[PDB]
Amino acid sequence: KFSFSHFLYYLVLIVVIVYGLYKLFTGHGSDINFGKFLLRTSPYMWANLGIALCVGLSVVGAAWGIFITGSSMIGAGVRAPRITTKNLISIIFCEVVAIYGLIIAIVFSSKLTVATAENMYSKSNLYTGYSLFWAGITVGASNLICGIAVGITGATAAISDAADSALFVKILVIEIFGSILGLLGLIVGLLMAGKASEFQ
Amino acid sequence: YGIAQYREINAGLPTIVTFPFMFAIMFGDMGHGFLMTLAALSLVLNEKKINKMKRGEIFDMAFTGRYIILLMGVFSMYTGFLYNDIFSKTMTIFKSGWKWPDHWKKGESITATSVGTYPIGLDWAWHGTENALLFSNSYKMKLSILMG
Amino acid sequence: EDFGDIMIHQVIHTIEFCLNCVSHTASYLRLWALSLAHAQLSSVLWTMTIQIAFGFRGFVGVFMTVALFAMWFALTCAVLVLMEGT
Amino acid sequence: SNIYAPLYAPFFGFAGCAAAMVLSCLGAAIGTAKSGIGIAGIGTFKPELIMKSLIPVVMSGILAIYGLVVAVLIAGNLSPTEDYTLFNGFMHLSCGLCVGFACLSSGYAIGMVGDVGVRKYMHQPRLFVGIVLILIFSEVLGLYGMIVALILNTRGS
Amino acid sequence: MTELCPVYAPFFGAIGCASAIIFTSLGAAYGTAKSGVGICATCVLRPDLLFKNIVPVIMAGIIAIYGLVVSVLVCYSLGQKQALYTGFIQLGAGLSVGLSGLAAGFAIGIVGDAGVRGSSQQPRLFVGMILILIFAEVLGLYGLIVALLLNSRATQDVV
Amino acid sequence: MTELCPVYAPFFGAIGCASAIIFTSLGAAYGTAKSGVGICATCVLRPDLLFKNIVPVIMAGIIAIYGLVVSVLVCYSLGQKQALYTGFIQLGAGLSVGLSGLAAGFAIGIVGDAGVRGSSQQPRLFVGMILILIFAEVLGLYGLIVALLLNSRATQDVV
Amino acid sequence: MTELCPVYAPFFGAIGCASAIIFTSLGAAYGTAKSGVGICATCVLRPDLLFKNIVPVIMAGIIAIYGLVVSVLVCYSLGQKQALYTGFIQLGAGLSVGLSGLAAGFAIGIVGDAGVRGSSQQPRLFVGMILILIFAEVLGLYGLIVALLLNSRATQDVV
Amino acid sequence: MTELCPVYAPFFGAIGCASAIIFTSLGAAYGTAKSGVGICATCVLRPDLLFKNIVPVIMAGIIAIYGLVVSVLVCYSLGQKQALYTGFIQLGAGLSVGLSGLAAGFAIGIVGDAGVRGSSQQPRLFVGMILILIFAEVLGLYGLIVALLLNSRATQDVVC
Amino acid sequence: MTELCPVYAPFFGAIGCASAIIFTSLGAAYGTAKSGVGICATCVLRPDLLFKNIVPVIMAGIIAIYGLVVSVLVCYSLGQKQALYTGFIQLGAGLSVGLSGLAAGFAIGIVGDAGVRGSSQQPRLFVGMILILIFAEVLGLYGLIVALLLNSRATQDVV
Amino acid sequence: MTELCPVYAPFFGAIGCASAIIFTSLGAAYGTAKSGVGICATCVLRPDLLFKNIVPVIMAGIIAIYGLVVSVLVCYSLGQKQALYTGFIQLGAGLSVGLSGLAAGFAIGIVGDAGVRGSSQQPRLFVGMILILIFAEVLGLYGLIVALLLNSRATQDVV
Amino acid sequence: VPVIMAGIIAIYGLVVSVLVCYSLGQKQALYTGFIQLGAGLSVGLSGLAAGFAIGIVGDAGVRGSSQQPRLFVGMILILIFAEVLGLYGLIVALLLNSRATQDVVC
Amino acid sequence: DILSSIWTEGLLMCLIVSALLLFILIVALSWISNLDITYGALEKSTNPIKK
Amino acid sequence: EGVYFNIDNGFIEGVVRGYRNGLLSNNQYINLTQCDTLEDLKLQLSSTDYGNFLSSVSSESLTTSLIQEYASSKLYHEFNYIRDQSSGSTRKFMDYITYGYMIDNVALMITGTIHDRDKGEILQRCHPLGWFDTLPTLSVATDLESLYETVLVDTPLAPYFKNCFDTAEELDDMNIEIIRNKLYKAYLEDFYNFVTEEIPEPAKECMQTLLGFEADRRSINIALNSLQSSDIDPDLKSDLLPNIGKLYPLATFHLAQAQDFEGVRAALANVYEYRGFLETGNLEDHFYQLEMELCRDAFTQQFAISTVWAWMKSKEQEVRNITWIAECIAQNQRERINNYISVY
Repeated sequence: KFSFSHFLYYLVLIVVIVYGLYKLFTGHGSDINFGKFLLRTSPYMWANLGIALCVGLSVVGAAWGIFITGSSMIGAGVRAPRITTKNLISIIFCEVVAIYGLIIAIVFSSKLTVATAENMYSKSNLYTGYSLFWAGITVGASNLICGIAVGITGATAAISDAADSALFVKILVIEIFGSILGLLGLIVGLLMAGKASEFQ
Repeated sequence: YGIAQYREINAGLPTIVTFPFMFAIMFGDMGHGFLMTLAALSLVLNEKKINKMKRGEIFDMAFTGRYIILLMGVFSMYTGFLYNDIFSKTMTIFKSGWKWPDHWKKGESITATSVGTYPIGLDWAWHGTENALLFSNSYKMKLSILMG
Repeated sequence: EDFGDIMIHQVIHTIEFCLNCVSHTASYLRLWALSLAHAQLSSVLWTMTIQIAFGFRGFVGVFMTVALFAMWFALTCAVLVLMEGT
Repeated sequence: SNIYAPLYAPFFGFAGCAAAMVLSCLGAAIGTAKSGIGIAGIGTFKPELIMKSLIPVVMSGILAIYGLVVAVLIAGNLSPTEDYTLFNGFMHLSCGLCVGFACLSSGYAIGMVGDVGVRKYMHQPRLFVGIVLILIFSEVLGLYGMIVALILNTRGS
Repeated sequence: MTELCPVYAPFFGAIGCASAIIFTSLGAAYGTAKSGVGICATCVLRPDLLFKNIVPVIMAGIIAIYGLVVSVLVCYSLGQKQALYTGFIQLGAGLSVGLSGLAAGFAIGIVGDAGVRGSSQQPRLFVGMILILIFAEVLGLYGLIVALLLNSRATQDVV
Repeated sequence: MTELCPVYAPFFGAIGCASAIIFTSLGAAYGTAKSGVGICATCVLRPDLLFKNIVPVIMAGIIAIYGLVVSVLVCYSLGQKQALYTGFIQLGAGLSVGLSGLAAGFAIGIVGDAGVRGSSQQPRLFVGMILILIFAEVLGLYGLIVALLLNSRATQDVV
Repeated sequence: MTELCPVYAPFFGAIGCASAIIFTSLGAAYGTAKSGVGICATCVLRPDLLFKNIVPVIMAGIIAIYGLVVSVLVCYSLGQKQALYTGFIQLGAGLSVGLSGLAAGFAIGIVGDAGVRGSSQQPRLFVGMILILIFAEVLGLYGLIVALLLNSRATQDVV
Repeated sequence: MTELCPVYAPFFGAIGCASAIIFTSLGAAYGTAKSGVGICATCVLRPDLLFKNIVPVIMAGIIAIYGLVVSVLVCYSLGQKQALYTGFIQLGAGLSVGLSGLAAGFAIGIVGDAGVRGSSQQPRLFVGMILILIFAEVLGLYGLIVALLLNSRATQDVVC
Repeated sequence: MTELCPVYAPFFGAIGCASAIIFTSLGAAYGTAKSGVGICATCVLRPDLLFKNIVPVIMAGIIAIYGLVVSVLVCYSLGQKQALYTGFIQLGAGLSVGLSGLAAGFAIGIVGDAGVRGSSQQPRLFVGMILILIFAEVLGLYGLIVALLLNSRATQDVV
Repeated sequence: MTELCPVYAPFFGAIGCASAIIFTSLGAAYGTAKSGVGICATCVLRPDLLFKNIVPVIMAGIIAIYGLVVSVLVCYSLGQKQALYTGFIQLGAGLSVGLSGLAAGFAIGIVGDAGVRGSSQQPRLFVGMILILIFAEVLGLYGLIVALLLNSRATQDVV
Repeated sequence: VPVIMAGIIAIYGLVVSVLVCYSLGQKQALYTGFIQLGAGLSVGLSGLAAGFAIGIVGDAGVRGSSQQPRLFVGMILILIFAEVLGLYGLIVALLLNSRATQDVVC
Repeated sequence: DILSSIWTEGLLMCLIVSALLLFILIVALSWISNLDITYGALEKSTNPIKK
Repeated sequence: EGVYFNIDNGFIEGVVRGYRNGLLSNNQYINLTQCDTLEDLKLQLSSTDYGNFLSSVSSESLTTSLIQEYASSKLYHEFNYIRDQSSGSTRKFMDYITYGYMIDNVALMITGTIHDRDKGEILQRCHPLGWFDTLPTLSVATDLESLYETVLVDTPLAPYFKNCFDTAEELDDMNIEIIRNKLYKAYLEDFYNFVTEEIPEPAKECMQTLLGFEADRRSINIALNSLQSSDIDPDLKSDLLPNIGKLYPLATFHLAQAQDFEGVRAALANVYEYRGFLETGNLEDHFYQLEMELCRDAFTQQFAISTVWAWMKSKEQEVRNITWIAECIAQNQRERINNYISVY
């Protein structure tokens, strides 16, 4: 309404239902089906890029972490020089997630293998494609949302330290509690991945 | 628009001629031109006292160029004369000659060959279907460019 | 002798004239556009007035013809002339 | 293989697997992020109650374990060797949908409420007792989401 | 496998129960948050008021309880081999209750926002305050009754 | 099943029933919030009209319950073997009533706040507020009277 | 056409080869554009910053070199008669490094602006700014590693 | 038509041919205006230095040349019977240069304006900003080379 | 009809003709509108800038002519017998010219406003404004020339 | 029917004239309103010059007659047995004219807004006002030129 | 004058609606249906545009008179063009409707 | 046999990811277009005390 | 959520927070109070980040006026440096801060029509914050009517005119007071409107609440003091009062329509937040004490301009306390040592 984008969203949300009714009112209503489409696509399709998307999202979140922290770290360093060495641990806690993302891509590599001229559309490996792709998106999203929190906590800590040198150590807990998020994302992703053997 | 520099020719005669002919070729309905000229004649004949009487707010400029509308119209009637239009009507002043069968039912394209058109203006034969319009537009869009 | 502004001025004059010739050439179509517009509006007004007036009736149709005739003049003099000429 | 078990059954199992954790992680992230400023704000005016005000981050952390528990409860439950009935994928989708939103709501509430509570607890120590009570009242929502996910998963194991 | 028993019928049975808790949780969270902020505002000044203006928090939690009970109730009587006619009804009831709770939460939070501050100055308002809360949350039970009424008719005529 | 009774007819009935209540519920929440905030704010200064300025919430409850009345009067005309005609009319009734209740709720909410603001200055101003607000519940009356007629014509030849 | 080689394989190869440089262009442009304004703002008052701390803008293209090296080296291994299995991996390799470059470059640019603005009145700790800014410039190495991995995988199977 | 040479490949071919000019030209115009505002702002204050700070616009004006050369080089190979492989690559080739030029134009437009505006105080800032602007335009350069071998292999692997 | 000459092929030809002039007319209108306010604001102060501010207003007309010269040219190649190839080649030229003209109009208005801003303060700068204006015309024909290249070239080779 | 003339061919021609007139109407209305507001606001302190300040609106009116003439010209060639060619070219011309008129209307309104303010001080720049604003009718009329040029080809045989 | 002159666009719409209603059936050619569809909106939102134009200028015109008594004659000239514009939708639609009748096939 | 290849594509698998690609491109456009310029840094107002 | 904040305004937060950390608590103030001679006070100050730029600069000619001049100079330098590292939106916001200052600056310039006090000397004592280089007051006709349009075009304060054309040709005390009243009213109203629609979320509430508090204390001061040395009709009382006090929209009329001391006591005592015409020592001292509690609360967030807005006044209060001590030290009347507020 107030914005063109919201107008477009309303238009699409109404036209989709209009189309659904139109087909449903021709005596049809089952012509479009989830299963036929899901079977149509190549199972390789989604394992090809999820292996990329997961690491991409993880590295994006890591980048946001520095994006946030850096502007404050030296913005406070001007006040005093007794912070940088005691402050870099926050950004270390940032790039750990980069290694975490790297792990998933390096492991998923071996799973991908060219299969026979047929048999790829069987449940044997389509399951593998779905598993790999959705584990990848899971881990990437978890890393992104953890990087946001770690970056913002580092930003606030950088400016809080100048108030009291006896505050940095006592405020160190929050970013570790955040990084718990990245660790849990990694474990769930690895569990989701290991289940599927590989593409046949 | 602006004054000219010393010993720089002024476009008095161009204003006297071209602008009125332009306005005339803008539109040439016989009735409209004649009616517009009627007010011009009334104003010019009453100028005996209008010249002295107070000019109304809407009448100041009107009285200023009373002699211009006269030229406007006297050229408009001629410009429209070649168009043979009087409220979208024509009495077929001259004869051009056009070929038709003994009988014909409408809804069919009918071809008439030319043995000589009007010596002055366009013949009435272009009062028919869209063919007449799609010929007249092509004819007229060229003379405008040439005259310009 | 030579001075920058005059070369710049003559360069801009060259380009402006080289473009103005074609600009003027193009501008002349509005004449005919207005001519045909006037022709079409006159034709459509005639069609929507006279044909309506042609209703055949001598008991109430004459007054209808009178009213249509009056409004046809009202429009011809007012809106088919004033705006067009202006 | 079965008319009730098409070959795309794992899709709606893995939907729950992923959703059950992603949104809980997001809720925990927002909660901890807000609590970070809530704590750091009062540091210079009362650098003694930060320890006593670590409750909000601990409470927020419960969301992550809730999400992981619900997700892993179904992780490994499926298997490539069998195409479980599509209904058993609908149930997984419902599990993920329930938990991922209950956790998000709980995290949203606790974040700001604890933020303000700790912000103005610096004045007197007599607000702690109400702040904790309201925070637990908030976390009960995540508890509800967890229990409903468990009960629905037990059904049609 | 009949036109009244499509394989996609149990979708709704699994989803409608799931959706019910969603909107009740959202409304409860919003109301509780915007009541906690207000009580935190009013507490510091005129302290010694904790168990006097905390009622709206429980009032909001009532809607979460409503949602849990309805969701578990439908979870008792779901179906993998059922009729789509029951499937649609279950989702309809679930969305009805969830949306009603969502609507109630906005009022239960916003009105309490203004209510909490007035008590500190004028104590002739607390009883006048809770009236708005109660006459607003009658809406929640109004939704619940229709939800259960629809759920009742879902137990019959399953092919 | 047959063209006169497609298997998805109960969809329309269920969604119409849900709409017959939820849309009125949202309007009731909006109106109660808007009027309650103002009345609760002004009454702090001087409690003399608590038991006289309470009409807004009463009107909101009335409009809310009218939607419930229509929804229930539609609820006991439900089944599996009902023609899509029945679903059409059931959807029409709920759509007619819910949004009309929404409009009534918005009107009462936007009027009552300014009304209570103005009432304090002139204590003899309820004699105008009741008269002006009459139109909100009369709007609810128009919204409800038409709905039941859908049931009235719902049964002459189904399938 | 056939499972061994669907007719539309090279489309995805082309778009993937494009995507890498497509993303690195913007990734470098953002950082360079911010850093330029950061420099001209500060060097005006301290007009001897040209040789010492303008290394960030220099590194702006360093990461962008991926968009060239990976894009071409995957353009080394394309073709029409290619298997769909190897027909979409290259798109993954393409967008991965491109978006990694975007993410790295944005943060590098913001922190470079931070450092240049801070060093003016504090020509003391920029030794810190440089050694911190590098940590953001090593992420694209991961894009290089993964692109090499997938390109090698493609080289294993070339139909 | 045949599977390798259908009739709708020319759609992709034409879009790829005509897409390179668009975005590069848009970025060029954007940078031109966003920098010329700075020249206009500085001229009145400094009517002495008005022919020594036109580097930003001119450097921003080469991306258009790049987009035009790539466009016409692709275009001269335009015909009906082309393999679907022919139509696939060209769209990517055109859009790559288009958006790379847009990205370069944004950065050059803003940075040149900022630098020329700030240079009025200190003289030596000119040579300082020259390097950063030229590197910004070099960013645009880097797209064209990739487009080059893209075009070359659009036909070096001709099959059918 | 034959696959190479489908029925909907001239749709592209027809649409492109309109678009080619549309995407230039909008740009010219925006540029002239932007210049008009500035020139009107300035002329009153300095009473001599009318004549020496005519450049941008005529460049707008140049863009307008740029539209027609390409629009008319594509007309005579249209018909029901040409190939879909003809429609593709027509729309490519149309969009090229339209978008290039739009960019030119977007830049010209802003630069002209900036130049005329200082006109009343630098009577010397009666040619320096045209500097960028013409330098901003570097792209003013690239679309035109590429459109002419495409149209007159691909107007043959029906097969 | 035959591929040459499907059933819904005349739909496009029918919508074409409506769109052509309608876009021009919108543009003219916007321009005339936004100009007249300023003229009437300004003339209060300069009431003597009212009539010479009316030129902008009489100027803007021409777009409406352009739309009318093109619409009637298109309508004269409507029919259901026509060629699909003669269904698309009509809308092409119509939308071209409409969008050109809209652009001209915005430009004229924007220029006229400030023109009257400029003339509010002295009467000399009447010529300046007209000169600056008299470059929009060419834009508005180029659409008419191309429309009449296109629709001329429409008359050719459908076969 | 402003409100009454704004009203007549309603009459414009009413006449168009009545003329369209005169000639509604079920066996008519879809061609006629498309024609009526076009005419309806063409008149409708043209009138909408005219109303939008007149509304913004009515308020400006009214206040001007408070100080300039003889700006009354001036402002009516401006407001006429709004209805002049509005009439074009009606004139095109009446002839479009007339055309929709003769050329029929079923 | 085949999907509905008239109302929607039959070979739709090649355009689903183009939507995501354009989504990323447009998000980048929005993020880039809002970049600050810092006018105030280079500009000031001279004063006997501030300057 | 505040995540987007640190995309262009990180160092703004860093520098403002560092300067806030530079605030001197009461512990330093008590030591400074014990000093008796000007040299003792200056050397005690030199041991703080607040000093090192005031002492060791003069020739031991330290006076209270010179103390105030030098102390405020460094705050102005800090503000101008942050201006030197500003941002787009931040720059477009700083003009609002400076509006309340050149309001009074141009009021002084208008007053200096018949006295002709030079611009430079006015700047030596007035607020330089409001100064804009394009202010040629004492170079053309300084007549307020003639200079009206010159000022209207010089700085875009035209929209802040509430029918300022008439009754703007007096050059009298009533005119100069009412112009300032109207200017403050319009400026605060427009600022409140701006922040309520264009500002990040965390500032939305703090800015509006603090503006309401300041507008309330400003509105009361024109009603309490309207019965101290002059009188005016209630119509102008309502006119000069802000349209919305942002804390009470009903008691403003109660103040306006009343003309006696106790016709306004209830209007202020009803809110039960500030005592009615009581707890009054130095009225502005109590205003500062009440306002600084909120200003400190504003220093708790890290993602809003509230930090900058509160620190502007924090440094001014630092200068206020410095002047409060210097007045009693230099003039040698030890009665203001306990009259200072420090909550940082």
